[PDB]
Amino acid sequence: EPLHSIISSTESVQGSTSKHEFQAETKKLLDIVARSLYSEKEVFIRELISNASDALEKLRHKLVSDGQALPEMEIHLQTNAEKGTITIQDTGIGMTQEELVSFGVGFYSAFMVADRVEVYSRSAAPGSLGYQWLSDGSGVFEIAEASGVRTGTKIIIHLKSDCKEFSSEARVRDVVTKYSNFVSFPLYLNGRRMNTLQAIWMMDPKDVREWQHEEFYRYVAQAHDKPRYTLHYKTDAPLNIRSIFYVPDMKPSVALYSRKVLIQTKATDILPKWLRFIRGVVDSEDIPSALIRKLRDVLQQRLIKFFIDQSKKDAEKYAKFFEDYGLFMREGIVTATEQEVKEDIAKLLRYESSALPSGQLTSLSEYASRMRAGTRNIYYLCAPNRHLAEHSPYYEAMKKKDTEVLFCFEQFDELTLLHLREFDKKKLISVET
Ligand SMILES: COc1c(C)cnc(Cn2ncc3c(Cl)nc(N)nc32)c1C
Repeated sequence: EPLHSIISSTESVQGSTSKHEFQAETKKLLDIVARSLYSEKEVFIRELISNASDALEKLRHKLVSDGQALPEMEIHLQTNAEKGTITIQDTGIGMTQEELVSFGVGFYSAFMVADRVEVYSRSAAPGSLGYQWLSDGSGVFEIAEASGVRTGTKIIIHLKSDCKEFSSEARVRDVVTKYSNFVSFPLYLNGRRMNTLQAIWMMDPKDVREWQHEEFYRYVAQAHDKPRYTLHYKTDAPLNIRSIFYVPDMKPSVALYSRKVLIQTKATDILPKWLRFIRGVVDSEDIPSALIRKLRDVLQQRLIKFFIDQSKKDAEKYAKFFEDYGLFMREGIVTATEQEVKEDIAKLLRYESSALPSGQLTSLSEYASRMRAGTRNIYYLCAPNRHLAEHSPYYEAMKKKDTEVLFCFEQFDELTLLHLREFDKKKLISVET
């Protein structure tokens, strides 16, 4: 029995509770978050845990800053069938009386599942008093000074009668592992440790190394191979982004987190569909799917840039990459409405050339460089193979021309090139006609 629990009845109230009413605002806010805010109730577990994390962080930040030693920082959950209750305690930083009397709105999600909510909290500030807070969700809550309150916050939820399911250990376990696996602080359920995965996307890219990226890749992609490509991308400049993107070793989606808290599974709009082969995670604080598209554009540009930069530091690895995933790139080009989205994506295309040795590939932009004068012509020919292409007469005029011609060997490459009628300021025309 390595049983580890901190949740116990140590709290007592000596005086009477003072009765308060929420302000005309908060009654609506509490009402709403219960009534319409969350699509499925279970997420209350998700919110409270998140709160429990934040508090803990704020404690750890304080102590470490003052050079003080660290106490046990933990999050504990307790289910009870006989009492029909679910409990969540964190020792983190607490709440002063002021804070209790008058993070966000996550807490109030608890009233999606509760007849009444009973809370005990203490601030980590020296010589702080503990307090009890009681609510029916009415508009009436109660505050009293409590004894036997541990530093941090203890929330006791008396589930309403159709929500006794969250009094079951198994159920709550499932919810926890679903949304809360990557919590930053040790999390216990009924005395047992329940979490172990590290939110490596939050780390400094220079601290994350291979074995970790490999583990995480296998987890998020549910795969047994390795990522051939890894992009660890962080920004505050446009929006808040902590992301990791993987390209699988094997030939043929992204999870949406916020603050290490699972928002969505198998999300389809974070990345453009032509990038649906990408695996990994995107974490952002700019979250509630009508307008998530800022992120989509930012990530599309960042990923295109990434691959373009991959083609330079390594030539043949990117050649195999284009061989195995060129499908999605052509598809993306033909799909995109605006022209230069087409062209951005077209910067990833690799084709053989009349100039280069048979077996080597070239991008379009490289093609722009070689041409001397005569802007407004890009020359291409599609044929069964390189040898066949070389013979063809129409090129022959080109061969004594001094102008390079690209070589395609599949109709989908030529169709792609025909759709993308123009690259940069130069037209893509076929040497025959
Ligand atoms: C019942 O009291 C409240 C009310 C009235 C509003 N919001 C919350 C959530 N909340 N707010 C601060 C805070 C801290 Cl420091 N730790 C933890 N775990 N939870 C927190 C509570 C607990």
